[PDB]
Amino acid sequence: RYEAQVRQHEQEQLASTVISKVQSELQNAKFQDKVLAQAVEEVERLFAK
Amino acid sequence: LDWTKIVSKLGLSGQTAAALTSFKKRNDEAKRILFELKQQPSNVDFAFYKSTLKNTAIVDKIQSDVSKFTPSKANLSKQLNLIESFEAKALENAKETESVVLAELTDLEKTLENIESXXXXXXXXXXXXXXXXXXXXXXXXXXXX
Repeated sequence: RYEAQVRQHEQEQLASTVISKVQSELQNAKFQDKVLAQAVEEVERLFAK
Repeated sequence: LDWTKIVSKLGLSGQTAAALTSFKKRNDEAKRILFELKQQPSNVDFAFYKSTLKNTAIVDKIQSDVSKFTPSKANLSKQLNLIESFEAKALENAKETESVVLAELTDLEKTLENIESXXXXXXXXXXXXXXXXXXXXXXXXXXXX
């Protein structure tokens, strides 16, 4: 029970720090994320028509 | 295996009621303790305890010492108090009753044949057996009181 609680606390702490770093990177005006969103919408519409 | 013959195995005295009740209660509780408990040694789940322990080589050292040998609250057959008393009781209560049963059966068989047999030829002989039969009635009352 102590080994499972130590493993669950480390996984919950690592997931919270990774979620905060992903949200802080998108608010810093990421140029690669804006260009990838427009190219993904045009490739999905051509495959269904 | 006898409740029917074990409770009536004593004599007319009521002093054996305390000894018979203590032996019957200890025999019933001894069989229930062995049936309710498990008849196996120990599980010792060391497959999931060695990888989950905090300290290294902690669950592996305790599993090897518990599966070897340990001490128990047991005794030997050196203090055979009831074994020596069972052989001495047969020489004063069982062996002594054999001679009393042989004398009572021989006197009762001779008194039955003399009471039914005439009054001059086989009479004097019946009178001698009647004296022993009359004394047997007083001896039987003295053995019960």
